[PDB]
Amino acid sequence: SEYDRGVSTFSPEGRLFQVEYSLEAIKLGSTAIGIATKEGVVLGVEKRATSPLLESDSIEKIVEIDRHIGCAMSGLTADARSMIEHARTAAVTHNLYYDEDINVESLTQSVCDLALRFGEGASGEERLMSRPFGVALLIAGHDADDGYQLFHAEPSGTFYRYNAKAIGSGSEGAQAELLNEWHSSLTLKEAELLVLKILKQVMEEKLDENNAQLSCITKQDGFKIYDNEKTAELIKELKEKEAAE
Amino acid sequence: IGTGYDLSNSVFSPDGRNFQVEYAVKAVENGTTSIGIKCNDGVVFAVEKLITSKLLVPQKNVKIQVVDRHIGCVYSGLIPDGRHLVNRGREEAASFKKLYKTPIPIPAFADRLGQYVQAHTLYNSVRPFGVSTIFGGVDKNGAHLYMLEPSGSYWGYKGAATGKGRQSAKAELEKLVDHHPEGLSAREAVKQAAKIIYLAHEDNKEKDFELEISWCSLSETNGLHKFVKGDLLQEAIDFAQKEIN
Amino acid sequence: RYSFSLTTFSPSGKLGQIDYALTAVKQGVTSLGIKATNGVVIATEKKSSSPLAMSETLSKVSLLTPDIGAVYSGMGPDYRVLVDKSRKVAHTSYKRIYGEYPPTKLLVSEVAKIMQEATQSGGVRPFGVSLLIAGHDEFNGFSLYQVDPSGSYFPWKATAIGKGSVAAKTFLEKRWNDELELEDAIHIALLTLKESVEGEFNGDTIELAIIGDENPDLLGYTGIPTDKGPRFRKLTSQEINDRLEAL
Amino acid sequence: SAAGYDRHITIFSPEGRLYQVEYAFKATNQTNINSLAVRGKDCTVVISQKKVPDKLLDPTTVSYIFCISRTIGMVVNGPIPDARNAALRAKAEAAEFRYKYGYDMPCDVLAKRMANLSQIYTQRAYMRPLGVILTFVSVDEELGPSIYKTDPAGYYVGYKATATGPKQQEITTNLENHFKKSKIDHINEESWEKVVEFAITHMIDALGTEFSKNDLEVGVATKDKFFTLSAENIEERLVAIAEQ
Amino acid sequence: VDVLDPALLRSGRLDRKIEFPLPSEDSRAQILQIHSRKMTTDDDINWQELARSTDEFNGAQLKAVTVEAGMIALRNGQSSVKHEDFVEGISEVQARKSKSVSFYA
Amino acid sequence: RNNYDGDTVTFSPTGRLFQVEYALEAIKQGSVTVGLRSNTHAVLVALKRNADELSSYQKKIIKCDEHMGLSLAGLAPDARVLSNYLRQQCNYSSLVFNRKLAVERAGHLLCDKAQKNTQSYGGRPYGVGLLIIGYDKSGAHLLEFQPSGNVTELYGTAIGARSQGAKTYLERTLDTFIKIDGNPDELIKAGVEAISQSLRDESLTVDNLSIAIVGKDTPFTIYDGEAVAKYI
Amino acid sequence: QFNPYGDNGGTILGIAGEDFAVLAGDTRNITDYSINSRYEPKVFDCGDNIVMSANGFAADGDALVKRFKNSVKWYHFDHNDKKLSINSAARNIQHLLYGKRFFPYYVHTII
Amino acid sequence: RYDSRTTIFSPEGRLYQVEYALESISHAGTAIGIMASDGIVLAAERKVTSTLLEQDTSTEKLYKLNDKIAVAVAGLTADAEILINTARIHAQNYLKTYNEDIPVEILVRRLSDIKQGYTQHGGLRPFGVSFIYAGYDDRYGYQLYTSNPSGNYTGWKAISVGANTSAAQTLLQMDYKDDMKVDDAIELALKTLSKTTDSSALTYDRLEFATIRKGANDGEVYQKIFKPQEIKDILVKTGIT
Repeated sequence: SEYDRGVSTFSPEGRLFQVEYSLEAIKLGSTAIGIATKEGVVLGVEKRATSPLLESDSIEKIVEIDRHIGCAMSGLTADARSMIEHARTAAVTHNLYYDEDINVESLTQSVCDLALRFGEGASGEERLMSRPFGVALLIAGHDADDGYQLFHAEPSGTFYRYNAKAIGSGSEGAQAELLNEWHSSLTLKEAELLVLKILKQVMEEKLDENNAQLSCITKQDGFKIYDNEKTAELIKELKEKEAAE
Repeated sequence: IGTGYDLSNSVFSPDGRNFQVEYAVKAVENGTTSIGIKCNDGVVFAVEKLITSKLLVPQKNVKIQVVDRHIGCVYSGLIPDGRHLVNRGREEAASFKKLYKTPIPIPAFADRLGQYVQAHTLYNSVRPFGVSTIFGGVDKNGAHLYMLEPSGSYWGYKGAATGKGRQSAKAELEKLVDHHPEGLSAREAVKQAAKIIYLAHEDNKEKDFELEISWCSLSETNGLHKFVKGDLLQEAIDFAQKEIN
Repeated sequence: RYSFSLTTFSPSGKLGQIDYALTAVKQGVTSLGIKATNGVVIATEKKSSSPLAMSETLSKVSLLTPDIGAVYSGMGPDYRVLVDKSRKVAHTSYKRIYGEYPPTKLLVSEVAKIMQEATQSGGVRPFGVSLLIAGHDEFNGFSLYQVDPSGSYFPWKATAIGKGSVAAKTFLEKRWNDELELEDAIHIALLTLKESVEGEFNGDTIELAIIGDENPDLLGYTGIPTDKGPRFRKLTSQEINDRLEAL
Repeated sequence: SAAGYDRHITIFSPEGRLYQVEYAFKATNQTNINSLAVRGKDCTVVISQKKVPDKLLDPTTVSYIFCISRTIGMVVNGPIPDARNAALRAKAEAAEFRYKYGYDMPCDVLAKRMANLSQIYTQRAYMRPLGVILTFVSVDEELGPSIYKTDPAGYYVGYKATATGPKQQEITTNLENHFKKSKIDHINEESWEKVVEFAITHMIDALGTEFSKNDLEVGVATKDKFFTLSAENIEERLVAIAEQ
Repeated sequence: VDVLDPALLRSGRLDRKIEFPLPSEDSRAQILQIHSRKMTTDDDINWQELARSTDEFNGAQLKAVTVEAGMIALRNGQSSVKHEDFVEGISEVQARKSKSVSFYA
Repeated sequence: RNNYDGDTVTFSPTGRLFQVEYALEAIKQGSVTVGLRSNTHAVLVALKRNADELSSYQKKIIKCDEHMGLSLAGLAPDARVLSNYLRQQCNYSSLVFNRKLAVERAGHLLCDKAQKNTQSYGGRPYGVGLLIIGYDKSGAHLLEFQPSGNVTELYGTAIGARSQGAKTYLERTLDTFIKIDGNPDELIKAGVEAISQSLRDESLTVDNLSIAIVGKDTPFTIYDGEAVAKYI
Repeated sequence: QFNPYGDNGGTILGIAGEDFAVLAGDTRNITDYSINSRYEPKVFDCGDNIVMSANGFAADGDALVKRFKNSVKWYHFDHNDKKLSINSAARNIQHLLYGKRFFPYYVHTII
Repeated sequence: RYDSRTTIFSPEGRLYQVEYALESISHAGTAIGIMASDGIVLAAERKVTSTLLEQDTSTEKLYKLNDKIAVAVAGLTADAEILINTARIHAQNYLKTYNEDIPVEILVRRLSDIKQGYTQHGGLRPFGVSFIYAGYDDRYGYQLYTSNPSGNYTGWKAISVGANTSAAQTLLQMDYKDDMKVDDAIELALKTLSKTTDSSALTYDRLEFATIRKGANDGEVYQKIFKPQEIKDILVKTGIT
């Protein structure tokens, strides 16, 4: 209104407006869905082709953070460049210090500590980022003493564990379906096709393998980013499933 | 008065004042009553500490602090703003012990404090302090009691008062000086200190108070600061109750 | 809107803080300089707005170095710092590089350079004053220069600045010659200044000094003939009186 | 008027003079006291009024006259906060000059470094000008009695006698008439005491009010020394006036 | 009074001008109570808590809070007012929304 | 007025700062937690929120040390910072002084932290209230932190959204639970009773409770799930 | 001049079994030709079923023990109560030892 | 508007500050460089005048940066002072480092970068100076550039910056030729200047000149700022006086 330009700086409600506005950056972005299952976490994404000259599989919206921590992203890829780098460093130094695979929970906190720098000067951690970040993550992995976890990193520095979580434009709609579609007894093939069922409904174009990019965390396979041949096969099986019904 | 000149604490008004620095004094008015009674062989501090919710533990929250080990301070106004000012007063006293290897002179102390208030009225990103600090003790030159205003101005006093009930507080304080030409003996100035704050608590009648009185006396504390406790504080309470009815 | 940063230009160009600084200058006292071919005379008048205040205490004519003096017009406080900063730069840049005082041409650039910094930063204001600097060196002769709070310098044969500038300037234009003695130049100077004030014009309140030919009197040491005394000399009241009587 | 730039001392007016710097010359009448200093023929006397409105204050901590260093006094008009900061700076400067340059710092060199310091406070925007007139008094090692008034703009000019405060103009005219009729620039009295008496006489006349030994504080420079007189030494001088 | 005619105040044509400020903390506590009397009244309501929270509030504005506390209470169907209802009555009389979840809520 | 609320280094005429009052409002806007204590034990009981029912909650109880720990109410960003700094202070005490850092001193350093950003330009009042518990030599203490930085020793207090129903309740039983000693269980019980009345339109769940206890001979421990289902 | 180190003797010994593992050592601490102390624990439990012994020069060794002790707590706070493995500990200690390398610790450590 | 910082952009992707800083250079006197394939002549008009202004012993818009490249000045003189000093140091710094004098193209690039930096970074003014560079380096022979205050440069065979830019440029390209001559080039600057200027006298006291030639001696390169009495002498020959 008249209380919103600064980041310090309140606000008759009591909220930092700049921080809340970055929430709205995430909806600008393309839909990304993650679903934890007891066999692994599947991070699918949507890509959107502005021209069919933008080469789909050279834009990266899933990225490798380590051999056991992955991320999907949505929002500004300008902000995602610094955001992601930090976390890649976190996993690599943790293995250096303790030899142990970084815990997903702690890896989130490292991202979100970096998110906290807003000001241009504070007591404690010394602030050196001029604005809140404009990117959310879904953080997926597997640690050995708590199994598979799926977290959502916020650019506001708060982390919610989830069983399943969607961000992007199609966040509301996916979230509505996943309220009716998560179970204890789901399996990773099942997850994979679950992500695509939800995905087609919340994509503005149509479901092709060019405009999709799924990936898994399985303890056996580690982090595996798929191909389009792989992704296409799964699409053909979704359509078969919906035919019978 | 007019628009502008408030905002920034180094803008001088067309009136030859600095409004921001005045506005602080007004914040000190709202704070809880404090007085200092100077003596010919001690100093006495007493304070009105309101108890505003009865789930509070009694005798445990105080706006009395010691500095070094010979000087008493008590502040009115905003409490945590007042804690920072006594805090810088501890660093200064402590620095003083290494360099010059002696307890601070009470006027020496006053000089250092007066400079700190002046510096936070001297920039455009610092904040003017919204507190008074009555402080003093007994040193090499006998007893001295000073009062530092949030304008960065201070003077010596035979009687100092600040707070809400400060107008009532000055009326009784003047009386003390006239009936007692020597400046009142320190022992009896504790019992007197209680009664003056009891009369000031009738301008704040709605809330309960807890009476905390501390002193510094050449005669009856060996030139050291210590709080007034147990039976001694009890007498001061009983005397005060008597003479108000 | 373009007025009040130093950072904002107008649509028509130029910066306002420099323009408003020039306004300030013109409020100050009437000071004037005439270049001669054997000197330079530099002159100003003084006041204090109270006779109780002594008039030697003030100095509006100051030797910058032994061979180069200066005056001003404009705000009083700003002069006093800027002359301290100038003497101090004079040593740093040139009295350790030549091991003696710098030429006139050089030092004009160095003082002009402090102005340039007091415009370059924002949240630091220009200086309030315009200097005349006159001095003498062994390769370009006697010389005179104007150093503006802009951070620009202009060479001058004759100029005036301050409140009485516009009137003084037209009197100078007419009366100047290309070849004058030091002595004649003093008489054109006292007279010019007497345009600005009358009936309170006396040698006591008029400070008038010169950069002429060496004086062995103020050298202070003798027996070394391979160095020159101060080209600068401040004239006293009684000496100004001889010249004012002689008019 | 207004718009910008009574909010800034780093941004000029279309006048060419900084409006906030002028306000420091309106912030000097804030405590409603008046100072007088006059020159003798080997002493300087400076006297400023003392207000003790309530009996709570101790008139011994209420002062505006300060010992700056061994040979140097100062009386301050305007508020207590800028008074302390100025006084401190001066105390620090006086002290410093000596280790660098050796001997006792002249009244003139102190006044000039404080004036240059005031001008810097107006140069930068992150520091405001001070809110005090400083009137320094000393008897100089080689120039003898000297009064230098340094204003909070960074202007400094000497004096034969000076007065400051809100009732200044009345003391100033009083002094013009006096120094003009004698045909000298000094008081020709040859002890410090009869120069303190004359000063008392003149402040009483100009303001038009009898003052008391609890309403004067008097600092006296002699050569090589400075002292501030207590109330009971101040009375000796008063009873000298009261019956001649 | 800025709109008011200057010649009516001018001189001792009319004497004594009396300014009523915003209610004080003291005054706020009293104003809510009296109105509450008319509806259902419960003593779990701590009226001091309410008086602190409100900033720059008039007696007009507080009557609306008292009435509002009744509107939320009836809505739910609780035939006995709570302190909770009252606290939710400050932020529906004011144009703000305090009902919107955040990044920590 | 309401125009002096732009910044923290500027005061209002009556003298406030609107930003500190606003940081204060935020505590209420967040979470609810209720603190209480006894001569022998200190207990915090708090409601955890979740965004939705595919969310699995966010913990509000931060173990500081094995004799100190806190709850939060208001902004979660603000809290992460103050807790980290506090943890630094306990380790410092241990390292250099060999001493379990006293709850009384600790709040005062917390107060000092708070005021740094209140004075300065940049920063912001911290957007969270904290209830700090510990058991040192001087027994149990419970501290109430504010955005101003004022730290307040109580037998029992509560902060956050609609927390006054716990405060009315605690007031009623005050002296009752003070007498309860040597029995950790019963203080957990009282505490569940207090945060029930505060709630309204929600009731307790196994994953809404986090009960944080330190007492005489026990370290700080954060209990969750099937250790809060005896007091569901 | 100054000697920044000296020595303090003693013998520590680690034997790894195959489900129990023992870390033993003398309590005698000496300097030159003084027996300083008869009793003095030099094998210190650190929690998480890790014993640490750092023997040589007492200054260097007691300081290192203490600094590791602080880490175990920092590990629980930032890693939400994850136990430390012995091999993970072994790596933490390498970075503690190398962390001064131009004034290094000068004690032979066994965990 | 989007005047208020220099590190902002506008809804159209202009920046008012870059435009305003550009218009500053049409407030200060004409400056002309004409390249010919037998020398480059720099000529400039003064923007100040009066019978007691000294301007008959001095140059103030012809600076030799180093010994083979020089600039004509147009724009504010204060802005000009600092960048001329920086430019001379870097030209000459190269001299020290590589023991051969700086090429023309590199030195203009360097100084443009410094210009650009004041717009790009901080809370500072852009620099309102347009320098006409005339150099020789044996890579491209004779080189004429001018640098914008925006901070970019383009090569030229003739250019005019400073006051009356549009008029001067039209005048120059009517009578210019690619074959040309250095002596025809001098006469051309003098031709253009009569028209462009608002002073109808157009005498020596208003005129600066320097010609840079490699036809001056042979195998050698000579930068010659002419002296005031030569500037007078050539005004008879072109017939303006």
